[PDB]
Amino acid sequence: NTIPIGIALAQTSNVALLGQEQVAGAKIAEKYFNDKGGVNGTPIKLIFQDTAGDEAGTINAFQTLINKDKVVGIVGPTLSQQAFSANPIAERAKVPVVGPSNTAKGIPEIGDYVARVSAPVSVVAPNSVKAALKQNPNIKKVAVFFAQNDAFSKSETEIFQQTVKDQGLELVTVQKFQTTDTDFQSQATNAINLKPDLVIISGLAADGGNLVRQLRELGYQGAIIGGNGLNTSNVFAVCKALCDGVLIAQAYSPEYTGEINKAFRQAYVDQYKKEPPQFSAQAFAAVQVYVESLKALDTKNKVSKIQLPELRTELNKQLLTGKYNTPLGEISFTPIGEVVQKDFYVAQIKMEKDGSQGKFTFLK
Ligand SMILES: CC[C@H](C)C(=O)C(=O)O
Ligand SMILES: [Mg+2]
Repeated sequence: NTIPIGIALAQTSNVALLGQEQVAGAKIAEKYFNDKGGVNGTPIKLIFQDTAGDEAGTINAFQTLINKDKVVGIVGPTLSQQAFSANPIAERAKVPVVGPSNTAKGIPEIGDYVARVSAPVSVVAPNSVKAALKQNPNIKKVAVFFAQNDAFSKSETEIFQQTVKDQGLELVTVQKFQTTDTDFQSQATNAINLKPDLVIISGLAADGGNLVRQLRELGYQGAIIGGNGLNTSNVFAVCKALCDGVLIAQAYSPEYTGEINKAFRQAYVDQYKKEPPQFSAQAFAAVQVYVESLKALDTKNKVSKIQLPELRTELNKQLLTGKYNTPLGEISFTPIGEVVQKDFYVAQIKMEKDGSQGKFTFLK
């Protein structure tokens, strides 16, 4: 007998360029927590249902997890674009959802059953602009690009644009693209003709990486910031050596000295031979929230004796009150499910000259 927790992430489609890291983090959490006895001796069982890359797939995944798999709660989905469409299904059904990577404005406000462990664009993104200005105090002109079909990208670009304004910089253009585009020659050239000193990109991984590469090919030599959708080594394959120097804000640091991070990092590094990415740590934290909440609930109200609808409602109520020492640091929730998290960072892509290997270097 086990306690089923649903994992609804993009395991297929180009969105899996981000989802792959989350699956890895979730599996690490499953072993970590089950090795400690699961929920007071009862193991958890992660049940994975692929959302693919769109809203319909996420709705189907959620409905399958809720109705067929009988899960006590869901971790997911990968994208805010998917969450805005699918989370209301879980809200209506009174099934908790914890978002591992949904950073758009308005996610926790979807309802009383929606929380997130992923710090939002408003708190994460401005730091990368400040980092760019530290490395080059003479930045004056900024070109901004965003994916106009993606909810997160639209939310993120608004924060980047406001930050540019607040730092006293000139916004020379805002260019739009679609996440499904591969060619950005017209937008890139339009921007390059305005002689920007800094370029900011809000997109996802494949699109973001292709845009970075094309900007460099077209002769752009200035600074580049990528938003959260570019925050994966899976962009290295796409831009290769031309990824070098891209700044991306982080809501996680491998070097964070919390005991559970040391354990998580060690487990990740031993397996994957590189530092754990943000998305992996955030997915781990989402699973942790469920395990620790299930433990606290079970101690007060033995879960094996609670029928599923009440179990879900009590689990939701419990998780919102909890304090968690996670790889992300000490986190908690506001009464509407917003994450409370103190520390943020900025990392910079460092490519080896041959372009076949790279890493994220954290700025001090
Ligand atoms: C995977 C992270 C994703 C791009 C995000 O931040 C969001 O959709 O809100
Ligand atoms: Mg909420």
